Amino acid sequence: TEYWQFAELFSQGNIVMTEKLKLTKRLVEEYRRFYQVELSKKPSTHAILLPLSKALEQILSVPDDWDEEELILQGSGQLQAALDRQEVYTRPIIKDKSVAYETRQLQELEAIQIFMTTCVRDLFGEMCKGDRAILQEQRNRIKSGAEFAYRLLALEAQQNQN
RNA sequence: AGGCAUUGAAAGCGACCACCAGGGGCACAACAA
Repeated sequence: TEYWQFAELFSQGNIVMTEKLKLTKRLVEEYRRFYQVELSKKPSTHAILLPLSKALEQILSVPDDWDEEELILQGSGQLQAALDRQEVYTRPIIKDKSVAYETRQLQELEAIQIFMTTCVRDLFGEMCKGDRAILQEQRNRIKSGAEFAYRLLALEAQQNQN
């Protein structure tokens, strides 16, 4: 929380930074609807960021000619393919067998889709101006900021659930 | 030894898998005259 209050402090007069800090929390607060590694098991950064690392690696690797509205479908496909390679306990929407499979699938596909839509629309399209150089220089600062955002959301959940 | 007759239908793949982890700075120099 200390290092978040510093980011929230340096951003106070600048909209483009305040927007990026709000977006970086929202971006993970969206993927935390469908993927949750438990911090108690002492996980890697690779784990905490699995959907963000596969959203960015797909946006950056695909040819620069292709549209945002196709990038979202191929990236949500890869996220769906990647989630099916993890162990089941990390997937909040599938893991509750209390609800029917065809609706667990519908909630997973829309939770992945809305996240992939935020990464391609708001991260790449809006904030990074649709430029792969500007996203490639930010890649690692986004990943660090998202790791702190994931820990802040997890701390906030484990407190406010009382 | 003769005439004859050197083939013929069909099939031309089928299933699944298209990755996995972990790293994402490390050291120092911020003025000199």
